Amino acid sequence: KSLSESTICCFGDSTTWGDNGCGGGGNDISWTSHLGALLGGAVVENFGIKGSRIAIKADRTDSFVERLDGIDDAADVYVVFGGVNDFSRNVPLGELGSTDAHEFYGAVDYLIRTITARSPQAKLVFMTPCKTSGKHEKDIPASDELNHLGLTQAAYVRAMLEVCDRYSVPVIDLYAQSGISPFLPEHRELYMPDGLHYSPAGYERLAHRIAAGLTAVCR
Repeated sequence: KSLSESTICCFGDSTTWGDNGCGGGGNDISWTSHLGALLGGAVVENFGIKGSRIAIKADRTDSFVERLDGIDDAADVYVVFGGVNDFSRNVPLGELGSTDAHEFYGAVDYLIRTITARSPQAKLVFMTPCKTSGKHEKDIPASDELNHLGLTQAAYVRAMLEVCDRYSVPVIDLYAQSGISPFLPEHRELYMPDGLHYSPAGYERLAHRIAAGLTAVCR
């Protein structure tokens, strides 16, 4: 049950699938492709889907809530990394205690309960969604801008942290500490070409930060 002997299921959005900014790239450039070796030989599975919100919304059918039952249930560690699309595509926040999987609070609650039900011995770690400088041609706000509900990304991050706290879930706070900033021009150029996704070099750098984070909370 050490990390080097573990199978790690990475459940995420474009930033797990490996989008390089243009809808291209893919799993072979994602941080998931680097992580196993950084952890001494873990087997890493990529369950990232572009465009996916944590919460259900009527305009799509591929939310994390909807996808969960179809991902591997037999892994040793689950790493859940999402929420930037909930912010950018106006998922209602709700309140702590929600069980509506159309609200962000309720969707995070559903994921933790349901991962635990289907994978009762696995470790579960959430990673807060990374910042973005926005992609307005796709109507995606920057992290510090308001979405159409009048919320910033920080409200979604706080909600995730509060639900994780309820269930004592370890968190790697990539929102606050990924070490790659889309607000810095050199990091846009090298690591985050569209201010939201990652280049191959950006995903390699992110993999190192994620490895350190996982080692810090799992043994």
